[PDB]
Amino acid sequence: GPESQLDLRVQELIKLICNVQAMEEMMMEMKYNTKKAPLGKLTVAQIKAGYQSLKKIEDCIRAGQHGRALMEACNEFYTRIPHDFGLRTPPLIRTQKELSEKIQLLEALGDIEIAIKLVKSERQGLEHPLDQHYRNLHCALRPLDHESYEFKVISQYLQSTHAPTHSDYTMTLLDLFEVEKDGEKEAFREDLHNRMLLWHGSRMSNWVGILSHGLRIAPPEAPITGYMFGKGIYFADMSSKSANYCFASRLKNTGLLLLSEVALGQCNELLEANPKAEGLLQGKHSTKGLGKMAPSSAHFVTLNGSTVPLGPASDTGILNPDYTLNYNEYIVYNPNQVRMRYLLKVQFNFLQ
Ligand SMILES: Cc1cnc2c(C(N)=O)cnn2c1
Repeated sequence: GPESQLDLRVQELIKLICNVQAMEEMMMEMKYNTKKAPLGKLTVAQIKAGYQSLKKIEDCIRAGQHGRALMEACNEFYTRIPHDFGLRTPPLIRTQKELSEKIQLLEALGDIEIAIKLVKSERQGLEHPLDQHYRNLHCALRPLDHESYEFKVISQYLQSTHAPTHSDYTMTLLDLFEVEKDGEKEAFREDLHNRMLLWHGSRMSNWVGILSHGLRIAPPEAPITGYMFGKGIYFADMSSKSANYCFASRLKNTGLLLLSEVALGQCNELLEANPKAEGLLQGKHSTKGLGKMAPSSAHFVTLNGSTVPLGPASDTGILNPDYTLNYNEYIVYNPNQVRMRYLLKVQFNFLQ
């Protein structure tokens, strides 16, 4: 392992997603106790044990019992997923958006198990450390030139589809990558129509697992009430909406944005959220959450056979009589409907 073989720009990206150091920092930011059970000793069974105990928590909330029923359930959860609340007594998990908070945590943790496994497999042979990680990812990362028409589309995709309601930060595209996870091309539903290039943002610790294992669905033991539109793979057409799931801070103001070709097909359109949306798909190939703002049909350029909704995100006239989501929510429930294509290294410009 002498001189690295990878592109210098790829080397920068490899070190970034493969930093076990910040992985602890973000888990500690989520209040996870790295001391009581370090990330290095994280079994998938522990996470499947965590999911089950979250389901026992939804079983309490649905039954409405807030006594010991919930107090025992939450503690049992915390024992498998050690937390750190210090002074205050640990909190009771009571809401759909508190449930989603922990399913977010268990996902990020599972994507870290994948990660540390890949960094621990580096032995010490004839390859440079960074090159060994890349090979283990079994996914290709071609860096694109800033003057590429691909780059021209992405920057105009990035900023022109930045929602006006996420004004507390501007976004700036530091580099752009061509993604091809091995086998993904070989199974993408080429048949399905409505082929679109959709956003997915995720925390920094998750990208090794995402570039290696794709974007899986939720395990069966997960609480069903936790997922907004059901156990699927969520996307958005607005760059800022997916960039919010990057969870960049004013101090760690860099992130990664996953533009992937999503085979949506015929959409089931919904206004109010509903987790049991997978049961009511009935031949439709995806669920679409209907918002007020979205890129207008008059700016839909095509890139490698996929529709890229540019232009300013005009209004859509959507309004629910009975909550109306502001922005559109796409959900595909099988990975064959998703092929990753472009990854974006994005710097966040927060405003005070
Ligand atoms: C319910 C839900 C979950 N995740 C996302 C993302 C993302 N992960 O980038 C975008 N919209 N969205 C919506």
